[PDB]
Amino acid sequence: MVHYYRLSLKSRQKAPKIVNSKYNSILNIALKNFRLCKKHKTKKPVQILALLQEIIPKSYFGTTTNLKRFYKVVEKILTQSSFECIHLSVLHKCYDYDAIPWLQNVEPNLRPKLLLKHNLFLLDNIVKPIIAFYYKPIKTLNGHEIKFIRKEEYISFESKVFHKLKKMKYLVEVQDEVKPRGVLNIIPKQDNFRAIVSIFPDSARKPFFKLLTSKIYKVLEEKYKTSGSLYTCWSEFTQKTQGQIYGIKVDIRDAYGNVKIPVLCKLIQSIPTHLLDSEKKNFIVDHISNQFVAFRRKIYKWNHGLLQGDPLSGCLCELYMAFMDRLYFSNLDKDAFIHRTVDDYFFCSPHPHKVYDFELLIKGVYQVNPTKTRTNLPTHRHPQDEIPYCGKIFNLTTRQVRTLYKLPPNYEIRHKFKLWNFNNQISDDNPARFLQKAMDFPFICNSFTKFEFNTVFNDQRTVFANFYDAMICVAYKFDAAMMALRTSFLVNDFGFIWLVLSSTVRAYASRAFKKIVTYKGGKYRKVTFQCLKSIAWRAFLAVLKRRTEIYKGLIDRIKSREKLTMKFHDGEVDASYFCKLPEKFRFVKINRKASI
Repeated sequence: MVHYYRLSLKSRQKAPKIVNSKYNSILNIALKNFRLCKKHKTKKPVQILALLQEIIPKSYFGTTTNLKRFYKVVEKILTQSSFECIHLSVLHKCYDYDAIPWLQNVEPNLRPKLLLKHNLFLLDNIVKPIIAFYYKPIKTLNGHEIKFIRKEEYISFESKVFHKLKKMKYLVEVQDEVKPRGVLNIIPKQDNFRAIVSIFPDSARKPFFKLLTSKIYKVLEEKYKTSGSLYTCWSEFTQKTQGQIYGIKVDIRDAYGNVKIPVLCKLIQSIPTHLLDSEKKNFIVDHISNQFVAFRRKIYKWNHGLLQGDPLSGCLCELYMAFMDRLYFSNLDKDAFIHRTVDDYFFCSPHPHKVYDFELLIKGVYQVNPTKTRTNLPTHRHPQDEIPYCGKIFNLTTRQVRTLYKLPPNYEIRHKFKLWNFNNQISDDNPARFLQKAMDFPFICNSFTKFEFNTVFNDQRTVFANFYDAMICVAYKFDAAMMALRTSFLVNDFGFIWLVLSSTVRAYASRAFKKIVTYKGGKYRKVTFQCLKSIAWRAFLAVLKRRTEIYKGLIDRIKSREKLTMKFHDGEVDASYFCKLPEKFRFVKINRKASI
């Protein structure tokens, strides 16, 4: 049942001194070389590819061609996404066996098994450990993007934050060890940091926290008013408002960290006895006051509110923020639009003066980031007409809502997708299953919602813009899968591709159509299946064109076989939007290349 090898450094093993009977002595050299390399200190930057080619002797591969096949794998590891694997077969298929010296004393038929066994050793014992020796893998959280940071630079950074947390008050040591219940970890954030904790695991059993936190969500949804659906809120607000809407988004700085510990305590116990009472009274209380964590052989106390990582912090923060909502947000025009999350508040009104008051009020209540604040008030130096909130872009004048796409400069789009599932592995001879699975719906879940396809507040042309943007992603995923088919599945005959592409276009056009009909409103004019199909195809062209070499025949096929021209029903449409890669998608990296 095992076709995959994982690329994660986590699978790495502690290299022995020498190999046993099972392996060829050739490996002992590479192990010596790995030891030598680590012992050597240079003021000159390390390239792993180059280093390995000194560590693993060429005689292990026999020929340049064999060596290059192995280092494609190493190059993938060096550029990996979370969860990514390759096929185990790539570690033996296509190798020049007659040219590998140490395999010459072994009959052809059982050579591939040995190479597999030996390649795996080098990968697990040398390739992965060398990377983790010089680099610290960091999950950037922007999709499955792994960033490799120089281990020396990380420790430098990690200490700078440690000495600062200590200097302030957030971290205070307590004498003895052997009572952590959690290990503190500093995570590099863009321009900043984030202090989280790992479990152990098996603290008190999570069935104990899960049924515990479940009763707390009840307390929130019973004793506090329901905020309601974001969609319903925006729908009802825009329809009753006829004048120029004004609005503000405010980002809350460290909502977890700026929790008043003593105040939340009073609340937890104050909740009705028939919901928690004595049983879990002090249980939660002391757990918030006694935040015990381990670091570098020492144990520290956390007193900066709820620590991110605790399986209860999430719900307790929600419970806390709800309380501060009643406490300090009591005025507020009830006709106004108000929506908030764990981190964000979003407030709108046709009366501009109530927006100013909200900005001033919010800053009195919470700690915010005026850098991450978005508003249309003619007061600010840079009044934004479109404010982003919960993965959507709200335009206050037009009332249109588009999906927000989060793609930094030089972001490698393949990091956004999960093509490999270790608990559901696909064999190397089944590329069609892999491509089809890749085109399944669940991944672009949040581009195919009420927000995108409604014609209540959204114009028909907005819906098309949303659908087109969504299909650009599907297409980028299709391209990422296509790259995996040639490099892991090692496909030669790509004939099956065309029908999978055609079905995908159909399927997505069909879902678009259904969603449009479901959420039909007064702004609807006429949407045909044919038109959506054309928009979908255009989005595939836009992405495909980035590799006019590899996708040459496929592009011609689309252009000669498919309807690419559509009729619009809004003279206000921007038809040019459908001609090309939208500028938010036009600069994402689609070429993999080792950088460390």
